Amino acid sequence: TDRYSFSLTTFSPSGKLGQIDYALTAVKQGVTSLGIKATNGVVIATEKKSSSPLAMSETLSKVSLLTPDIGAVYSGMGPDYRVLVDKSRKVAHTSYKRIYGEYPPTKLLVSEVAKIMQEATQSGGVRPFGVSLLIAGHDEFNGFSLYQVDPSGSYFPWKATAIGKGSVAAKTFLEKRWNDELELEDAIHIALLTLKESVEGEFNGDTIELAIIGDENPDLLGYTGIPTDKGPRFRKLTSQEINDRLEAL
Amino acid sequence: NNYDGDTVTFSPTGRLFQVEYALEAIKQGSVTVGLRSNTHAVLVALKRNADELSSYQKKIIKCDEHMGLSLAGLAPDARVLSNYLRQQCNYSSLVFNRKLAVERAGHLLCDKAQKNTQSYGGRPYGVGLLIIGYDKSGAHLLEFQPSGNVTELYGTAIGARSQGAKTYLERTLDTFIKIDGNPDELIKAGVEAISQSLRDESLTVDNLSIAIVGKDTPFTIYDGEAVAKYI
Amino acid sequence: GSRRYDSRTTIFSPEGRLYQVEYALESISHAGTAIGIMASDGIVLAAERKVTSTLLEQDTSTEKLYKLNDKIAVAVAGLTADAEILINTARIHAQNYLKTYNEDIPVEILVRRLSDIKQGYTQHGGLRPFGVSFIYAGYDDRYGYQLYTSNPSGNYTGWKAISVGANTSAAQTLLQMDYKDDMKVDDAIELALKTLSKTTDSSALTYDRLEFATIRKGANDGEVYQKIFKPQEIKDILVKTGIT
Amino acid sequence: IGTGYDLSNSVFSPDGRNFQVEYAVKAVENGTTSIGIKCNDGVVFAVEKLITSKLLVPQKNVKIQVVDRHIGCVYSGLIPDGRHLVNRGREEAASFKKLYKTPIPIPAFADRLGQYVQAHTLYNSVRPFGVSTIFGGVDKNGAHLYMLEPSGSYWGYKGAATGKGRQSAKAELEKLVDHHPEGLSAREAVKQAAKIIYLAHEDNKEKDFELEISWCSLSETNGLHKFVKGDLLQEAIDFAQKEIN
Amino acid sequence: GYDRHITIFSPEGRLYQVEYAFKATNQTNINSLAVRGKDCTVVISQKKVPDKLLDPTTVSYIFCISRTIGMVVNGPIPDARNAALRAKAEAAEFRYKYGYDMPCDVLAKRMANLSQIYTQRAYMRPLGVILTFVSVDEELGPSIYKTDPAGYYVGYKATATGPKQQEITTNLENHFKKSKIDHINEESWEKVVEFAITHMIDALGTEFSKNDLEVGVATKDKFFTLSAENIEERLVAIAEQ
Amino acid sequence: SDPSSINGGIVVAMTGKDCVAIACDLRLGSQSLGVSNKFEKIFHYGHVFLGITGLATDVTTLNEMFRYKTNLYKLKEERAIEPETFTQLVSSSLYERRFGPYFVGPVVAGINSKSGKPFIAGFDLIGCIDEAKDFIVSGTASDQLFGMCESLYEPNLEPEDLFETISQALLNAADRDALSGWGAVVYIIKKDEVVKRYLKMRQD
Amino acid sequence: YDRALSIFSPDGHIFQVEYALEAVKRGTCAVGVKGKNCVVLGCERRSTLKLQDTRITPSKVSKIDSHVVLSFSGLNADSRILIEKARVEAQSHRLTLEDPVTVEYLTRYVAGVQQRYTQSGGVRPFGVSTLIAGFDPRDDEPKLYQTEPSGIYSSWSAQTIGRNSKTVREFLEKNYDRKEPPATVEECVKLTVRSLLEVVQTGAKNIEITVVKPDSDIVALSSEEINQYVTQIEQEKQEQQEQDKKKKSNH
Amino acid sequence: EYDRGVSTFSPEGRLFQVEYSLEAIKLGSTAIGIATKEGVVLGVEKRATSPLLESDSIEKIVEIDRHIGCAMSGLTADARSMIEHARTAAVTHNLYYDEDINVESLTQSVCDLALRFGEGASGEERLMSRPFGVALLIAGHDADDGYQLFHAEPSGTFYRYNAKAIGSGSEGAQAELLNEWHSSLTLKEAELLVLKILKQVMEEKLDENNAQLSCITKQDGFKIYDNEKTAELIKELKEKEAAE
Repeated sequence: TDRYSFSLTTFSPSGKLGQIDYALTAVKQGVTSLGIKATNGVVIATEKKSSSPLAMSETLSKVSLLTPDIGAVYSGMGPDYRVLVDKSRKVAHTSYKRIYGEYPPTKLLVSEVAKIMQEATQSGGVRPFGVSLLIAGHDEFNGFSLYQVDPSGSYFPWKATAIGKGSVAAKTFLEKRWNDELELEDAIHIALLTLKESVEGEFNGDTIELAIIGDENPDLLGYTGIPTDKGPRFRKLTSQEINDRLEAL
Repeated sequence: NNYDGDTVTFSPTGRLFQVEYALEAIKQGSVTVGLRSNTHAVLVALKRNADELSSYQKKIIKCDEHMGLSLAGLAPDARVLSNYLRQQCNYSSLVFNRKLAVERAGHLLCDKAQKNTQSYGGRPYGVGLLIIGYDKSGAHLLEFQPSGNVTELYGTAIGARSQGAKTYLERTLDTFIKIDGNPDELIKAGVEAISQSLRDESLTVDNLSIAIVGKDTPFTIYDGEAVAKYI
Repeated sequence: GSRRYDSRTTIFSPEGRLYQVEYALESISHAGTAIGIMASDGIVLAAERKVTSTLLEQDTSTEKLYKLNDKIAVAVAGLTADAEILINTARIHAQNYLKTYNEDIPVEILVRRLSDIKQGYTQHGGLRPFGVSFIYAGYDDRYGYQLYTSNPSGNYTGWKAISVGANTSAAQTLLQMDYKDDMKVDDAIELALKTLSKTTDSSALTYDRLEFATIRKGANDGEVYQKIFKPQEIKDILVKTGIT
Repeated sequence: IGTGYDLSNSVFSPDGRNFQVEYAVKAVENGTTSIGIKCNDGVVFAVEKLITSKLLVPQKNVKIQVVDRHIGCVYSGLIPDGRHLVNRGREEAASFKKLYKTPIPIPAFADRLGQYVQAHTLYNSVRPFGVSTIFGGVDKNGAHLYMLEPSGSYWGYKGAATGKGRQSAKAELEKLVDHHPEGLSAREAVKQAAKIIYLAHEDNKEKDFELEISWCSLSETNGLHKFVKGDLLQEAIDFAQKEIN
Repeated sequence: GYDRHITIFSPEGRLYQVEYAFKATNQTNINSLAVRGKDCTVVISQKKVPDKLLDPTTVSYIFCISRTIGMVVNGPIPDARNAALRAKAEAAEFRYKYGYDMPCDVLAKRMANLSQIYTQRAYMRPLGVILTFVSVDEELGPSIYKTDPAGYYVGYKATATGPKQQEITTNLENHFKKSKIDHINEESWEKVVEFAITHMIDALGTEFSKNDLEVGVATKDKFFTLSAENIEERLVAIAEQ
Repeated sequence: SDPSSINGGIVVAMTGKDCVAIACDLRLGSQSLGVSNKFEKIFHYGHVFLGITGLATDVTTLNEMFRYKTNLYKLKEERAIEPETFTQLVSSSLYERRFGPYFVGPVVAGINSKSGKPFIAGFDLIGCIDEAKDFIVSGTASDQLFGMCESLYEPNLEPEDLFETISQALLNAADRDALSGWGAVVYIIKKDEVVKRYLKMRQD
Repeated sequence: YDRALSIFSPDGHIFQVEYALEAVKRGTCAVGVKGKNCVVLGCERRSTLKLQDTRITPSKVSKIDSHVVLSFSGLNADSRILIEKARVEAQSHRLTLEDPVTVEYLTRYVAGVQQRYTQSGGVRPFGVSTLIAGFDPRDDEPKLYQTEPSGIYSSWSAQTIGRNSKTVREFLEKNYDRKEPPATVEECVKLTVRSLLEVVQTGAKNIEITVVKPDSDIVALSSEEINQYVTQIEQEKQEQQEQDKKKKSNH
Repeated sequence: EYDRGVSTFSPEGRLFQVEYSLEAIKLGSTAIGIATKEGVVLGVEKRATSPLLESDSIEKIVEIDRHIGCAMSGLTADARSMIEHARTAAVTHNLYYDEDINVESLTQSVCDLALRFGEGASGEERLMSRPFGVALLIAGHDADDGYQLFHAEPSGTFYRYNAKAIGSGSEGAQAELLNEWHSSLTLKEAELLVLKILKQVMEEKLDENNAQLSCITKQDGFKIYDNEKTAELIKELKEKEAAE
């Protein structure tokens, strides 16, 4: 069985933990992903890639819904993203939703996912997660809000940011295109456009996944007749929709 | 290299080296010779003291009123097994009204030794026991290896310089089985046998320890003035 | 085997010294400055962030000032991830003491408790230590203001003015030179920005790399109010002391 | 690159092979030879049991132990470790018989022991098995026969062998299904189980041996695992002596 | 120092150990080819019998998991029986607690997590097997989900596995590039098996016998494997092609 | 006897337009004997007001329980908790000890800072959220309270109409009940300003 | 975690004990001298570190009982953990077996805390050496003991542990009589101050003096007391020098 | 050789850690023991390291119970854990059968505790991580065999000795014993016989502030002798060697 009860994340002699740095290496191999926080939405975009063209990417989720207000997008390992999306869903409901009756604020859920990162540097027999997530979301008290969770286990709030293999180019392009006021239609127009200087394969709506956490929908709620509840502010855009807006760049 | 300090790792020559090293624990122990017939089994043990003022180390351990074990390995390791044999002897009597069979008692023994040779931090027991006993199948002599392998024998020996005793018994094999109803002689043929393992160690009233089991005798250990009529 | 692969983080060296403890303090010098100055009317806590960017939001980042309880705040130096685990343990430990004795936790008690958890990992279990060092700004009725630094080893020693994190040597000596016991919070603010101006690892002492907070006795009704300043009030006070 | 790949067994060497588990096969080679003929009627096991000296007692020691009441399990390699794999399935079968109230199928049993021997190759805290077992019997799905490598791999078989004389045994069973294309009863098959052990004692012609033969057959013992003994056995021995002369 | 012997990250950000699992899924040397029909899903595999003594019936690599979901395994047969066992246990467990039969989508995710967890603890060896799960869903149509030793999975139009799989993948690629549809069109399932065998005869450069094949088909609500007698019948229909 | 009538206690709560008011008595008895005429049953975490009736000791236990939970809410998310969010936490804490529960009956009363709506809610022993926009009454003179409160009350009241109604409602049940009365405190909770007004009333 | 981190060595030691003894050397020195009616435990407080508020700071001497005090040298993070277990056992003794602890029980207990950790895995021994002194209750004889990282204890009539231990102890051997201790409490303080001013020197900030008397009197002397006594020893020292100087000329 | 485990071997084939423990017996200070038919004398060098030392708080003779004594040499903190069990065992037996425990049965029970090293093995709990490094001379008197004196090893094996020494000067001590021991010693000649051997293997002066005697006689149970009586006895050794 088990017979490991000692960490394999250890400090180096000149300081700095060796393992949390290596794990951050595996992230910059992966795909390029971005998130731009506007005044009325957050838009996130990522690029979809497959083993082969016989593999579908329409049955693979590189954007996930954690709660009806807070979505996720990654650059890094697919497998690590999978488990870390599920454990977040489970802790979102069990360590706040039952007790407080509503879904967690964006900040509050971010804070929780950061301790899971922490327990894979700390505790024996485990190695760190190898994804950096952007967790974009909306809560009633921080407005719209963008965070970047990393393998280190620390998070930083952003105004717009990039992670992946194109990260350095992306953020130099994003510096010049972030404006104080950004409308939701303008925000989509920067995010597709940034991702396009970080694509060298196919460019189609079936290879570019885009999701808005715009403003609310009373048409994906599944019911009507309670005016308290206003549906998902998260709304992933199908391939066709994204594709119209590629022809309008 | 590190195949030799890990009990969980093979060994490109197909061994484990730890059980082997553990088999060398028996060679540095003292000598004992067992021989059995169809009505009586005998253990004839050479005790061995450290210096002149030291006592002599008991080498026949009473396991029951009809079962006895004798060590020839290392003494501390033998104290874990002696209890274990006693425990399964009282459990067999208690539950099933059965004076625990000798042959089945070997099979229990195997699996206690095996499960620590499979497991890390564990070790094979360094002791190797010769186990006598009298059940309804008659008398038996078992040789228990540190391997956990048990074998059934007309007479054998283990310890230091054990090979010479095996020879005395390989010859005299067809004499003592046809001795039956005369424990006196059965005891006499093992005295001559352990005398071939000496090297000027002699046998006195403080060195010799014999224990027998019968169809008309329980378990008895002779020592002191009771082995002085069999020098 | 599993014995092979064990690091052994909880052994003494031949010198008598704990490898992981020496390294933990070493890595906290990569992390940003943190300063605390204890006045005789409050405590000023002022810290320079370990990272800044031009795309980063600089107005809700918290990686230096965190409230453990109502009347006790920390300044952070180490990795923030490490600090976040202990910060929710301290917040609990404080909140428990209030629960059972119906009085708010003394500063001495809460600080010895944090050091004991840290000590524990270097003492037993084979787990890395947390590389964090806190300066505690805190108030109690018992001795009034107390300033304290604890280290990853798990020992606390009182201070009048102290610095942990980046350029430790530079800040501490300068602090001794300007220290008087006649300072009040107005003065204590001014010296804390002035020492940071000398340790600054950038072009000038800019608002967007500062977190800044105080605990004041000039606050109303004869009771401590902890004020964690916004960056729009830091930008205001940065003109007041005349640096910019 | 690196150094090792033989210190632990939940490493994988780069080739795509294991170690330790790859080395454990050499351990089973040091054993004696043991055969199984799957007959139409049942199965007939036989095992070469070495007699080192005349110090040991003949026909009093066994490498054929019963599991359940209708399954022979007969093994080669390191004998205490092989007895631990037999011990394990006595536990397993008794639980199944409690739970589902039927004699445990041979195909069920084959899955069960397989998972356990696989299971020790997935941790570094325990040692890989260094024995191979050849087991089978008669249940109601017909006669079946299996060999289980210490690798955790098992297959169907209609003839098996393992140990030193696995080259001559494997080849002489090839001859045995090619003599008889419509198969043979278990009563005759006692006599071939003796012949090919004596031929696999020419790999051990520095030693002398006592032959144990056992059978589980539907209609010679009513589907129940027993030992072959007495007058029927002495006839199998005589056939085998003539065959090697 | 050690990092190619346990499951911690290397300087490069890669897990060499996880990389060896993909070079250990080819030791069987067996090729498989799996295609989606209109209402049927077909998987064909090679099956070899090394000796006389071995019986082919038992030699298998197509293991029935649910009662609708089969799983075709490339790579070593210990890691195949363990992977079959867990997957099977889960399939039952889902029925018990949510009261319908397991979606393939979810068993592919489910096993992906468990695969991952073995690369995420140091002691536990990950399983060197590529599992291809074939089904006909009742909500999600005909599907193929393929897991692999990382604990990744993705859906497929069609897929192939084994060592000689490069050749096979390209043949498959041409058929759907030419057609411009994501699945084979034909309602009778008998013929989707036929199409499949031809594409394997051309790709591997060989004709076949009934014993060299072992063919599994999932129709609606059931999984079966075809007997070897029936497989000869599939082989005659290639002379009618 | 009854585990929630062995020291008595009552809480009344009413809404008005743009205001709420809550009020409790100050009686702690041990059965027949009066021990104290100055034990509170209302507490305040932030600008939310939680009145707790029922067994003596569980009023106090439960006050320090929510004192613990309110601190951690405020610290993480950097605001005072809202009335509506809090009501859900009052429900869960009762339900966790589903068997052998806390033998209380709290009343949540606030005015939301994010919408400006009066909002009130109630609980039994096990705790079922009882919506209202009228008033919620709880305790051992609650049978009397439910009749008395309804009769005077006109849907919506001014901030100081509301002081005259909820004061009379509380007095008249409390002097027809034996385990209630004995000095009482009435609160008027406006937007940002709470006044605590003790009441002159019958001590006998 | 159960791995052996204490492994018998072929030198006939344990490397983790010898190394911890070394951990102790690096400490700041504590000196223990016992009178006939007092114990006096003084400790070195570093004077490198400056703007060190000491109103709130933990003393290098910690009272366990109202009459049994402990001081410590070596690692100062580890020291508080032993103090924590020792405080709890003292009040358990009062609870179940009655009566306040003896000096001898408390010492014997502390010896058992480090001893246990010496032969348990998954830990390493503490690197703290203790001087435990105080009076037994219903007696008025000074008791001064030292425990060491091994988990062994010995009583002494003066002792020193920590840095520069050899230089002090060498002094204490030659300025004390074990048959007749210092006559009074004052003489006993003046001898501990004289020892600290050897190795430690550097002002009078470093010197702390705790005096425990029988009948549960722990008093700790403030800076003004220390200073009176420091001045007398510096003058006396100067005066001697001068009278040696006259004698040399004379010869 | 191999010390990368505690249940590691050794092509020799013996416990390697146990082999290392026996050599930590020769760093103790000598304990001598003479068993006769009038009683058993246990004498010990206490050792004086300083004349600041209080030497009488250092004891190497300890009472287990009224008719059994023990002498330890080696690491006396290890002897704390083992002497503790002895005290508990002997008392347990006097509850459970209300009778004297055999010296043999007592000795034997203590061998079982030492063999409990390990990382986890056997049908029992290994609760140490390294073996004891202390040897015992369990003396005593039981009503079966009379006076008996046993040597309990850190191996876990016990031999009954007429006379044994353990310690630094063990080796040279035992040489004198082979010739000078006989069964016609009187009790008070045994006391002088201990101090004769103790003076020879002494690394200091022979005196009464670094030597202690103890007896077990039936007539007064186990009594550990006063320092005044030890002085008289040290000088009476000194009279009979000058009658030469």
